[PDB]
Amino acid sequence: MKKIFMMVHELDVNKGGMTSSMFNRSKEFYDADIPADIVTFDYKGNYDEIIKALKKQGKMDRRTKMYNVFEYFKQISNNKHFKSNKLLYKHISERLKNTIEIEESKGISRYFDITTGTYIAYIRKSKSEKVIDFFKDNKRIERFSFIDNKVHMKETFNVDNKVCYQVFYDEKGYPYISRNINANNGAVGKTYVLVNKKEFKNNLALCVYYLEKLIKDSKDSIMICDGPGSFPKMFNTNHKNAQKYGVIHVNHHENFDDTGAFKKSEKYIIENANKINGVIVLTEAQRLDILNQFDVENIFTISNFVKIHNAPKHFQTEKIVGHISRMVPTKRIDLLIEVAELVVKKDNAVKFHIYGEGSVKDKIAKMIEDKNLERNVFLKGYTTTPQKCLEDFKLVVSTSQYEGQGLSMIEAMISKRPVVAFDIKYGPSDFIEDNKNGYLIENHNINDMADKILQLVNNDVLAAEFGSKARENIIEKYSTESILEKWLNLFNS
Amino acid sequence: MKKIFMMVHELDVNKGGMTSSMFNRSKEFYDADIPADIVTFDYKGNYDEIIKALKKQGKMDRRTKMYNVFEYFKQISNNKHFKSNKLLYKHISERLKNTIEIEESKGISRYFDITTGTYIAYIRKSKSEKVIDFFKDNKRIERFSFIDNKVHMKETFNVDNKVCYQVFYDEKGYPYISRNINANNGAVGKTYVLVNKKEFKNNLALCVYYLEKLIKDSKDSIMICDGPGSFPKMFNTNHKNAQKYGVIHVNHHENFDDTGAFKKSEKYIIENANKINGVIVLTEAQRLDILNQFDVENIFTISNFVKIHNAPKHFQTEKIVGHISRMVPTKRIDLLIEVAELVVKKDNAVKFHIYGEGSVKDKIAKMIEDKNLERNVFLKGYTTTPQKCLEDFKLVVSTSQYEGQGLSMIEAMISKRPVVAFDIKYGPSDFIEDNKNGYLIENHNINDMADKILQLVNNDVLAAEFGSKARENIIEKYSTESILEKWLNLFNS
Amino acid sequence: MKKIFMMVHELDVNKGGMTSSMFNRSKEFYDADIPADIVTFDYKGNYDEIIKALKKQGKMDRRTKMYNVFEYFKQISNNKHFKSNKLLYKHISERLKNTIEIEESKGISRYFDITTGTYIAYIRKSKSEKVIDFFKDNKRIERFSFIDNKVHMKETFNVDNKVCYQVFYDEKGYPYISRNINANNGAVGKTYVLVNKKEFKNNLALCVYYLEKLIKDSKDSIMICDGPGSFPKMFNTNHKNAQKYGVIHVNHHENFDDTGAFKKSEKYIIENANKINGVIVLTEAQRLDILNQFDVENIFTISNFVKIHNAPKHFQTEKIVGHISRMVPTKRIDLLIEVAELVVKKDNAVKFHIYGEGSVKDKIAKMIEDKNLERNVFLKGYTTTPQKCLEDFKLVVSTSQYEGQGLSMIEAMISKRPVVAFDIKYGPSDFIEDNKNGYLIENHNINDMADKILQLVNNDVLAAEFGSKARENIIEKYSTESILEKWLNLFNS
Ligand SMILES: O=c1ccn([C@@H]2O[C@H](COP(=O)(O)OP(=O)(O)O)[C@@H](O)[C@H]2O)c(=O)[nH]1
Ligand SMILES: O=c1ccn([C@@H]2O[C@H](COP(=O)(O)OP(=O)(O)O)[C@@H](O)[C@H]2O)c(=O)[nH]1
Ligand SMILES: O=c1ccn([C@@H]2O[C@H](COP(=O)(O)OP(=O)(O)O)[C@@H](O)[C@H]2O)c(=O)[nH]1
Repeated sequence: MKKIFMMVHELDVNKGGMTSSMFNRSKEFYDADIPADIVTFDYKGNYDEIIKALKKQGKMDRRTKMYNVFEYFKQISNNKHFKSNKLLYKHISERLKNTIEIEESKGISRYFDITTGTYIAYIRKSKSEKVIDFFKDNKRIERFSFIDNKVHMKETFNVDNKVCYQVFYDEKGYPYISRNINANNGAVGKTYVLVNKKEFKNNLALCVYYLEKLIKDSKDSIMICDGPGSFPKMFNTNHKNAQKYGVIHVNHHENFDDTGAFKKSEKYIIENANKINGVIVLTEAQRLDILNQFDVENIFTISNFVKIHNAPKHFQTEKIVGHISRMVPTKRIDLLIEVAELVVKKDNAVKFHIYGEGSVKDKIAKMIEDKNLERNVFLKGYTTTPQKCLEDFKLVVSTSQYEGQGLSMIEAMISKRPVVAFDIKYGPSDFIEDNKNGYLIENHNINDMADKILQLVNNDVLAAEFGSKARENIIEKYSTESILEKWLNLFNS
Repeated sequence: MKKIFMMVHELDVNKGGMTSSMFNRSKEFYDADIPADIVTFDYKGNYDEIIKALKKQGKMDRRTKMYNVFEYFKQISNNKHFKSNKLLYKHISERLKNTIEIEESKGISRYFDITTGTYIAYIRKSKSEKVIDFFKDNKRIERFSFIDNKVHMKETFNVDNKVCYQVFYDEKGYPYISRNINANNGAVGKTYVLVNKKEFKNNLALCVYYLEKLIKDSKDSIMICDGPGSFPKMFNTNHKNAQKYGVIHVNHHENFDDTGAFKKSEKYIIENANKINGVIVLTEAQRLDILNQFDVENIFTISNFVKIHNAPKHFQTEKIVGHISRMVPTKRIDLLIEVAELVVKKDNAVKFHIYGEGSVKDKIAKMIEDKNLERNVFLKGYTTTPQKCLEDFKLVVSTSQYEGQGLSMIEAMISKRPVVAFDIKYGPSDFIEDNKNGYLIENHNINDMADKILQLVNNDVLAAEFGSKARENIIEKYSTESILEKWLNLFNS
Repeated sequence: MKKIFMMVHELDVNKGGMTSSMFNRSKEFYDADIPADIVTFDYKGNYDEIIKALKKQGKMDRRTKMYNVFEYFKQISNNKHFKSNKLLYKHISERLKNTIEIEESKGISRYFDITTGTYIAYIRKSKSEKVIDFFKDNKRIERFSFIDNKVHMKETFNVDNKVCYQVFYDEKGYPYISRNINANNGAVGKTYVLVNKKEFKNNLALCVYYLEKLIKDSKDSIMICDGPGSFPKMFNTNHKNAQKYGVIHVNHHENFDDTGAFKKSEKYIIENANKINGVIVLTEAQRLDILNQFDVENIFTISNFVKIHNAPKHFQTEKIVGHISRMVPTKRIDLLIEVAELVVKKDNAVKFHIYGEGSVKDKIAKMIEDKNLERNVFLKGYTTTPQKCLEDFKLVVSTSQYEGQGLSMIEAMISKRPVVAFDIKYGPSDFIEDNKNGYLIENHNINDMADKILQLVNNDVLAAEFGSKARENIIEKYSTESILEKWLNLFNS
């Protein structure tokens, strides 16, 4: 009776392909009678609300549990008291005594001392959530954060109005964990679990202790580490019999670097491959590269499980080119904008839909206006229904520079939509068959990409034939049966 | 029934020609049955004391009222309470409890905690005024400022011992206004009028609201803006029928600049000339310059009203050269010192009297010592009786670089004293007739100025003849009747 | 009936030759029926413990008293109260109320608020001593320092966690002195003697007042200033009849300087020589140099009194080279390490013993490892029995660059151990007779020093003959009778 634990720093709604990956892998293992659950190492007051959201959308399976370090201690504390922390509420109440109130917006109000004139507090009410900012010498010193009129967290601020210390309160209002935050970089330093009256060097120390308490040291206990930052938390555990795996979801080479350097985190995972049960990469291509560059052997290729949903009823006849991604520098949407310009200047009709949000969103938006493509290129924002958006596209495009495998492309192919993409490390090459199910463009060759988009976007028969062969190819190469078989081989060694 | 409101940031005793200008214009309009009053936008605890002073000296007419934004709210607050703010005094009292006192000077005493040794407060008593500086962690945190044993203001200090917040107390000790001060530049940010429980973006916001409440939106209501910084406070009012005028009291070109740049504030006043009832300049010369440089028409020349006092009984026979001015860089007293040196080296007898105070005072004082003119050039300090000092001079001199009109020169001419001055923008050219009532020296030609001073300071008949024709010329050109006529034309349009 | 007062900033255990010098001079004067006592100007909680230590070791004579500025005021305060400062202890007690404790090491524990989670205090217990660090907004604000469960000092900290203010408590727990400390340089600013409710500009001001109160203005009262920094404290006293002497214990030229510059402090002592009773130097050599460089006459040569202890029973036959010094840059142990390398490369047998501690200790330790002399050169750490260590050496060496006289060398010679040293300013030249009782090596000539060490360390007869003539020479030149005679001549003038 095996039981899996998938480590990631945090879970959220706007999240990329790594979380999509974990959720699908969780579903697939639960279907194989192995409970795969997620472990997180961050504080979030509204975690319950988030899980409810992720499960409603169908993104997260209902079966999958989410174990969290703070919640484990909040639980310990909840059960230690019976009466409410009335004292803390009186403490906050007392601070706002002889006060006059000045209104700003709706929820927003500032409180001044009736007798002295001193600025006392700032309160921002928002239905469920409320925030109280207390002041000393006209500078903010603390912030009491509430959810459903109950205090959950307290942050202390420095002279630069930056957090330097946090306190977390249980369901009864009692402090269970408090921790120093480095104001400069925002790094979590000394953690103090108040409930068990024990101190920790930092989150790594705390989470190692957590994992050692959460996971049984059985050979039937499996730790999978998806988050690269989370790796040392798994690596440093005293677990002698428990299985330890590390999954590398990205190109291990340092992004935008010609010096032949590697990503710091990934390098550490790769170097220590032999000291654990195995390091997993998505493409056989990346496996070879890693083996040829490093003196390790424990590297295995296991692709992502593919959710083979049913393909749309009809193909999109209208000239619509799609792109569903995290809006980041490596996805090179700037080059997609430059390709779009070449396309529209040869054919006015074609429309480009760019779903997603991120860092580069504003620069690309500004880039659209200057190039005068406001009527041709639209930033449709983050979707929660990618499958639905895919119906509306004639073809999908990828300007992405670096990739681990590229699920967005796989997803498009599954929903009978051909992909036009730059042949990069790693993934496009693996699933795309140039002039059969899609186009594999030479990396950075924006002019040739633009031409092969015009070719496909005007020929409705090709767009239909390519999209069909694309779905066929994914079902073939990425069979859920064969992928699970690869995992199970590792688990039984 | 017209009523005028003259806007200036503040009123004080040491003040220059702009305040002298406003007071005289106030007297002149009151004599024309139009009440002209002054509006100020700054906090001063002792304002009443200052007005009493200005009215005693005869500088300010007894009829003229001074409306002030803070006093308007202090008034509102005064009337809101009946009992004294005994609580605030107990708050200050309590802070100095188990304290020992150490003496420094007379009024000066420091207070230490008897039980702990902590530095508690610094108190400086001075007959009517008292200041209490409170400390936290051996650093000053607040200053309670008192007048006649009653607290009027409280300042909060940062880590750099700079004011970052102010609170103002009424006649009963209750806080009415509190405001954030930018510690770096000393700029007034968020103003909170505690009495009316309303917040304002800053002093501009607060004063716009004030003016809208103070001034009736009648066509018989007139706003004159003398202070260039005060301009936006007048400009931004919702007043649809009230008349809006801007007076430019200085050379609109940027001081000490060869790039052809303009004074920031003046540029804004000038540019928006057409959007208001009119922008007023003192010289017809400046009017032309402004019209030839900017695309506006609403520029009018109205000189200052001249107080034609009676001229002294006798002329000064003794070799005494005078100068009455704000001691600033534009008045170029450094060049006067260099001229004085040329004069004394040709004639030992001549004495130079330099009344006034300001920025450059110390540098000029140091400059006198090094040039060895300690026995010939004397810095007589600020006078409150310029008319009296003028009796003692044979002639008056002006090294001033930039000028709006130059009243000090006009004043000298009225009191039968010829003026030797650099022909500059703007004013000397207008009233001085070279070799008739004075000398108009080529700007910066210190050698020729020195020569024309020696000429006049040795010839007692010329100094007498010039001074006589000078008084005649001012009575002629600057008739109070004609000036008031110009104003009244604008008001009735 | 003469009475002497020897000024030095502080007394401690690890201390160099200046304190050794003062103690011996104290013993010698007490033997001459003149009580010579030490005056100190620093705060130390454990001073009594230190004196007990110095007197047990026999370093300090039992007769010699140590007058201290803080102790004088602590005494004043002790006698002002009868009941204990129970209030202060309640104040500290109250601060640690609703607190939970977290353990770090043994003594080390941190305290958190049970109701709020705020970090309250840090306590480090150590048998007699205890330190309590209080916090505000997760930053340290104060430190209560205790000895035998009684609070003696309180330090206040800034935002940079640096001391900016100190408070000292008497034997009853009452504050007697409080003072501002410049956080940047650690300089003592405004001193407030709380007991006498009087303020002082700084320690200089306070100590001048102290000395004026401690020392009677009699011609039979003598002030000797050994500490160069302490000089102004003696110089600024209103004493009209009391005798004032300044002793210069070092080379007056600025260390590591080719510009011909002088030590700032020493320069001031030397320049003001004529304004006091006399400036004392140790070598007749330095006297001449000072007289030839400065326009003063009041410079006198008086050597240190030499403690002529009995020489060891037998000479060291084994190849052991010794060095007893403060480990500082001027002692140039880096060159001794370079000499040791030359010696060991010619003779493997020889061992080097380097007693003492200081600045350069770590660099020299690192230097030993790299040169591969870990088996030949050993850093034996600070000794409290130099006489005992001297028995174990065949010869002693000096690489010292700058010196006043160099007692460590004299000490070695007294205990029949020849000295191999660089001929420098000042001292080696005076007592060493090259090729008679030791070797005088040309300064920096490491190769020749190494050769003359090998010569002496292999010839057991020479090492014996030199060491014998060395003891003879010190007894001869540095007779306690003649030295005391020089002092007494100054005192009776
Ligand atoms: O508007 C949306 C909605 C969802 N996703 C999902 O995010 C994943 C992105 O996968 P990819 O392989 O491209 O990796 P990543 O963007 O994390 O680098 C896919 O499953 C998308 O469906 C997205 O990026 N944008
Ligand atoms: O010692 C004194 C006393 C009064 N004033 C008055 O300040 C005004 C200065 O006028 P000016 O035209 O020179 O303009 P400003 O100095 O403000 O630039 C005159 O009315 C002076 O009488 C002065 O400057 N110095
Ligand atoms: O391990 C030890 C023990 C004691 N001392 C003593 O410190 C003095 C140093 O004297 P020196 O003349 O060399 O002057 P300084 O080191 O103060 O410059 C001598 O009396 C030593 O016995 C030392 O330096 N090291």
